[PDB]
Amino acid sequence: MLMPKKNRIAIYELLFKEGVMVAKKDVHMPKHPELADKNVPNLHVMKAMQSLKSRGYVKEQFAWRHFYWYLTNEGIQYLRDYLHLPPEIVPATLRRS
Amino acid sequence: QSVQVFGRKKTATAVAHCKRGNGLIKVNGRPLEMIEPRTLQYKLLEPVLLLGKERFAGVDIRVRVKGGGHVAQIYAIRQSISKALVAYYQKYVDEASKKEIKDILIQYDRTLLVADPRRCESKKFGGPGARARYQKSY
Amino acid sequence: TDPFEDFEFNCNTKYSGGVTRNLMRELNGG
Amino acid sequence: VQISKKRKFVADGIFKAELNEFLTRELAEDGYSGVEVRVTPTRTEIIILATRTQNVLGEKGRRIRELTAVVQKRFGFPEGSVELYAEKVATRGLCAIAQAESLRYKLLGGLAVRRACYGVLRFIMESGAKGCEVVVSGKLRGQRAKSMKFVDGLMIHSGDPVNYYVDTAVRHVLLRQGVLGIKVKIMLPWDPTGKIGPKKPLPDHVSIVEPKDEILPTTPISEQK
RNA sequence: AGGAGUGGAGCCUGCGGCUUAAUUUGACUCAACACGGGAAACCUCACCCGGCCCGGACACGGACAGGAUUGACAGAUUGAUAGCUCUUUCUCGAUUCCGUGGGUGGUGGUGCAUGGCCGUUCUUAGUUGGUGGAGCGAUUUGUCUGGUUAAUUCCGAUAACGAACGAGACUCUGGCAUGCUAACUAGUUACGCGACCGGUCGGCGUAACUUCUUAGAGGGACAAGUGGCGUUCAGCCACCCGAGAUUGAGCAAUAACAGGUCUGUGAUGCCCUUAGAUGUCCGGGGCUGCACGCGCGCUACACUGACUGGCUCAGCGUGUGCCUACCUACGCCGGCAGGCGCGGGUAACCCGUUGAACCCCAUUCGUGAUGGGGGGGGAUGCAAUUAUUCCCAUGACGAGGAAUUCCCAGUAAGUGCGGGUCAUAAGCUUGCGUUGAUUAAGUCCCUGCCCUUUGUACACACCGCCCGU
Repeated sequence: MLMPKKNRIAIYELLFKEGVMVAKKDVHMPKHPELADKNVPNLHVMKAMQSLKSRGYVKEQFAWRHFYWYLTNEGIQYLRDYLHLPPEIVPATLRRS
Repeated sequence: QSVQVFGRKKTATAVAHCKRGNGLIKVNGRPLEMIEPRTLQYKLLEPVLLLGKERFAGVDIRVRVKGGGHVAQIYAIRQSISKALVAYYQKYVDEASKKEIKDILIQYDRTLLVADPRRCESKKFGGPGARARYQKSY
Repeated sequence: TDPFEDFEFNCNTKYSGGVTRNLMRELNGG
Repeated sequence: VQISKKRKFVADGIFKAELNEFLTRELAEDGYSGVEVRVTPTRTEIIILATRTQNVLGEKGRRIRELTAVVQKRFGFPEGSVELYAEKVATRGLCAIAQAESLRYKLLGGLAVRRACYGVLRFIMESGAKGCEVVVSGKLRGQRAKSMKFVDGLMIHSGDPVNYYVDTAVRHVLLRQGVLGIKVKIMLPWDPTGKIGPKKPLPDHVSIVEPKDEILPTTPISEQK
């Protein structure tokens, strides 16, 4: 869980600005595919993912080398509380019904 | 439109386009009796002394050849020449001596009019070749 | 729970009597 | 810009494999029946169909948007390049997963596996399927893992038509000591082709027609049209 | 009957005890060894180190918030390259710490587990109801003495009749444009030139109204033709014909093996699984270490041929990839690559008429172990090393340890072309050509499976049962 918190809040902010996000699990990569040109250690973010899935707030899923999130009303509400997001933000995935 | 019944031996196909001419024959830009191995020289010689020069003096024949192997090209060139001669000399002039020459052909070698049907056999897994299997370990 | 095939794959095991009794209970229940 | 055919066919195979494994991993609870994918110019789409139409469509659209975002973000798909179409059911030539799910979620809540086998067998042969096989592998009575296979009806295995008379689904049910793994196979009905069963008559059987009765002529009888 | 006929001689990843921690298994005699489609320092070791992060959420104890992985420089220093133990110093900003039970890193514990598909008994021809007949019944007949057939394939007899799966038909594949669907980009006779002055250049011209190799339809062959044999039925043989009078594979029973795969997989038999290390971080020694020790892998093994090239022939294997980057024309230095723009193309366009293989030898080796296989370097990747992957040298074997190996017409072998690792092939393998064959139209012997009758005190079924001291 040993990633400095600035990347944590950045990832949470981009998560809620986009909705769900993807995860590739590997230690041999130099730089993240989507998060390239930043040099973010993958192990720390992986530990953060397994911690939040063990903490019991996003339904933990191990799906064949490629991970996704599980968004729900409870998960979105908890992310809002944890990131202290303003009470005006709505995700772009629910646009126009 | 056209028959052009050609000739095939194994995978090697040779076609003899025959038309009105002087009777001389060419095989792939080349006359006949200069084959490099020159062991099947008489094999290509066969038709000319089988049917006679008196029938090979009024038709220009051009032979095109393609297909692997030294011998495989042969047994098809002569077949192509023979069948082109049958076709041309039948469609125009007469049918009695047509029967004569085709009968001479048949009694010498049936292959000169009708092609060899049998070809290669595909290989199945579990062995080196088609029917042979690998050595069983014991 | 179904007595019909319970009897069909238990009549050789330890539970032959119970499944037979249940199957006969289904057939004539009175 | 130009691309070959074999390589993109294999890439589409990759995409199909991943989407189908993910689908069979999640959607097994909500009664889906038939799922496919389709292509429009510079556009890919996924379509689903079931007896529970709006249930599979989901509530609040959570399933739709969530899984579409998943595929969009995983498979390099540009945003918006995936949508869901609509369809309808022709007939019952593909009726296995409804009863399979029924038995599965009866057993999950407490139910004997073989009672479910009885029920699924009887419903499937009431539906009109030619034959059905259910192989439950594992421990049912005792610690010997016997592959309890239950067959009913006819099953051919030999011939060119035999390529297109099989349907298969897979599931599992839970005991604490071990898992009972249920494969369900169904033979397809030639008679209810529904345009899927071959229109052509069965090869071996020379499909003959009843002759037509008529009066054998004795005196000439002539009609004017 | 016959060809390699193996192993005999140095000649695969795996391989038996295997001395050291290690050169081990996850498969064990038609069910272990090209095994997880391995060109082995690794992802091309699981057995090995230590720095590499210490997965703990969920009731709550500790100053009742600062207990620093993340910061390198000639002395500390289980690599000075780790803040890991020298009196010494440090890079985020709330989240390292210890605990009933959860999490897992699943190559290490079992397979006498199925996530499901495989392999197999088995591709030998077997298997099963219904109604009827026999029997008190378990059961039996149908499913058979006979002939025939590749076939439980038919005919025939017939207390059985009628059906089903399997066999077959069915699909594709060489024979099938001897006529029809018709592109110069692959080929298509006609069209003064070039060549000596009438005959070869594939560099050029009727946009020829496609015979070729490029293929959608359609056609053909059926034991119908004849002769013969047959209880004259099923059928069988020969002959005349025809491209073809049996081409190969594909699909392949019911039921089972106490088979393989959790090493395709986080559902699943599990004491160390309280995140103490198999990889995350390092790759050293070797499955390249030696003795019958199980493994087709062994090209070639000499005057049939080894040399040098005068030489003349379709692989119809295929070869430019959303987070892809690995396929030398035009000129030259060179034994390979190396290139300087530069491999013509996302392909029948570009490799191309893909000149690869026994051959008229283009100096030599006329009978012998010989001309016959035959230790330093210049350069793909982080590292040539027990030459993994080019240059000069110091050249057993006799048709070969006793050898549960395949094969009956384009077939055994030779040889060649490629695809699996692709950083450049594979000592195997998978497809395809070329050269191309001698015995056969038979039989149960010695090998296996199957059937009938028969015996049985066996039923876990002879690896049985069982008697006696």
